[PDB]
Amino acid sequence: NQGTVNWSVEDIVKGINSNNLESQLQATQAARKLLSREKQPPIDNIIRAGLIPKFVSFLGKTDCSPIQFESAWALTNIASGTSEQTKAVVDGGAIPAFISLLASPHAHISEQAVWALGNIAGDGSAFRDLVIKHGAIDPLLALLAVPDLSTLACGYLRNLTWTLSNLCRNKNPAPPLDAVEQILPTLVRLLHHNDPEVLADSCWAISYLTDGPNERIEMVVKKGVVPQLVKLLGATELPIVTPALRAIGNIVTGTDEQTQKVIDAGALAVFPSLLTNPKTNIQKEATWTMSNITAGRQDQIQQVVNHGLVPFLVGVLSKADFKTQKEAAWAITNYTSGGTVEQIVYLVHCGIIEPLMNLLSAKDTKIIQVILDAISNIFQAAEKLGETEKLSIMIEECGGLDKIEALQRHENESVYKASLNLIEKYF
Amino acid sequence: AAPPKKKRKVE
Amino acid sequence: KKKRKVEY
Repeated sequence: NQGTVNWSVEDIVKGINSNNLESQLQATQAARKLLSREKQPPIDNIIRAGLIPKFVSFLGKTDCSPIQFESAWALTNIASGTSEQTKAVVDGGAIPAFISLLASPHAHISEQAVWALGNIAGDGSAFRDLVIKHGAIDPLLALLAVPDLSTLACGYLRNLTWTLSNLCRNKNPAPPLDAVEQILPTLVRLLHHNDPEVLADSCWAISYLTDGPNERIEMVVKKGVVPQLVKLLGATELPIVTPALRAIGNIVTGTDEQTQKVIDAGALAVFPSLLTNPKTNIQKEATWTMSNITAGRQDQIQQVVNHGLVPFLVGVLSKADFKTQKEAAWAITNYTSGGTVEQIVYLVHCGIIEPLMNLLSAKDTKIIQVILDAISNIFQAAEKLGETEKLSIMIEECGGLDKIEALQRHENESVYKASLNLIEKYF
Repeated sequence: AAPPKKKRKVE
Repeated sequence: KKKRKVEY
């Protein structure tokens, strides 16, 4: 269709304003081609010319499916812009029109509507909730209502999955509770599909849903997806592991019962790998996830011990991206505040002291508080054993004292005060 | 990083 | 507070 290549906006207005349906189609296609060029589509020039209302209008032309598709694609690309550009589409009444197109007999047109609705809901809470109020969920879910997902076109299924994930996205406020319940069963089904992109996006959706109040985590865990998530956690593809780890990590921020679900699922066996993972970010979120587990019950802190994960924490505390090291500090402080004397002793035997002292030289008052704090916990445990002195030496040996004393003259009241106490109570 | 919030249909 | 949600 070489005729509709690189038209001027004024020519496009000319064709759309003509009273010829075919002319309108050619002009709409040309607009779509401008909006689809590899670099900088003239989204604002198109909006300024007042073309949105026309395009939205062509969405309803059941008798001319070709113009439905062209305007649907044009509107989609406009909607992929800034909030203001996305708003211009919503303002034109595109939401209900796109929902009606979801039932189109033409797969490519229905898919376009799915894409567009995905861009609209992806702008944030307000438009997401507006899409939901217009009743987009039923039609969307109905498109996946087939015996076997594998008979659906791959590109088509990735699109639906992605759009559903956006309906599950954002937090202030979180998606409507009944909307999440409606979507979850399908999300669970997509989580078992064989396509890597479907899996990744499904995990992201589950990660958005588990990112909030423990009641939200509950409705997700209630579906029994933790085992599948743990499995996806051991996936070869980084794009699947990242979202899986996020979901698992969010779940352990909940109650001890919910945390126990991932432990029972066998998640801890994967961490030796995650804690030494080549990507700093997988390594950081893994340590963060570990920190919320050591913040659990002692029987849970023991499972962390039994899987031999303390040594991995010592390693991350010893050498890692600083952010990860900071998450390691927390994991340790949590372990020491809730652990038994035996578990805290074990932590020391694994060699946690030296790497913990070296991190006292970090320019970050918060981590410094967290560390010093952990030290206090450990001494406290050594006191109940009359071995407070053996601990002091050890801290001296590696140069911990020569740093706790220096912090004693820090400018943060939390720090120096915490320092003083230690020195004047243990050194 | 997480999936794009929006996507432009290229070409 | 020991459990710190996406407060990482």
